Amino acid sequence: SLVKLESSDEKVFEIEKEIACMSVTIKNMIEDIGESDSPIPLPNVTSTILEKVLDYCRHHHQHPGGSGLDDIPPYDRDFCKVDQPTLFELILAANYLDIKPLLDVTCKTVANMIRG
Amino acid sequence: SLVKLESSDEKVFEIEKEIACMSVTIKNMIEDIGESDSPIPLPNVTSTILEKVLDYCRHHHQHPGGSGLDDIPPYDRDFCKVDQPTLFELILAANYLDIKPLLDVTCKTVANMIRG
Repeated sequence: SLVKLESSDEKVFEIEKEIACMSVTIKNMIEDIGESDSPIPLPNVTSTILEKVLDYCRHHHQHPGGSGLDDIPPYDRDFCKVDQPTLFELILAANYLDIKPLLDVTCKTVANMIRG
Repeated sequence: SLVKLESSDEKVFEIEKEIACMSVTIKNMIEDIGESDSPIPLPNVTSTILEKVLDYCRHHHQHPGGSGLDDIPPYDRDFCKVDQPTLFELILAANYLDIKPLLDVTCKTVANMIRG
């Protein structure tokens, strides 16, 4: 079922429990509380950012990837098309949830822009 | 004893073994290899960056902190005084070594500048 993850902006982001397990932080919370359909608020990540965090996690789970070597998918490129403050917010949320794929891709995005 | 950590720029950064344990990546390497005084090169983080990564880790170990709420220490502020490409390099090295204090502080540095 969908675990209900309210943001700091109180927006309920219902996403599959199996997806929320990729986030080390959310996973560990579910483990300490036990298997609960109880909504887990995240008082750090806002609605606009948690939207893209969990939507990337939808992409990553339903389509095994979230990354590309010489194969740049349309979604994943348009995902990285955010303003520089908003980009740092994606870094904050990815470190807060300790999502290794999201954190690495977002840190590589800025790395490609400054080296390219 | 001091574990000898060569950078990508081949510079030997000898730092206490007990400090290198805060880095999840370096710690796990020491565990797989076993307790060895053998020098561990890091072919990702350069000399200038690994200098500050391990020197922050010196500060963090010898002085329990590396962070401040309303108490901003001189070192920790001058540590964050780096150029924007160099700042992204600190993010890369902190994610590469999976050092939670360093990664969080450096991600908070940019967060304070864009919101302030």
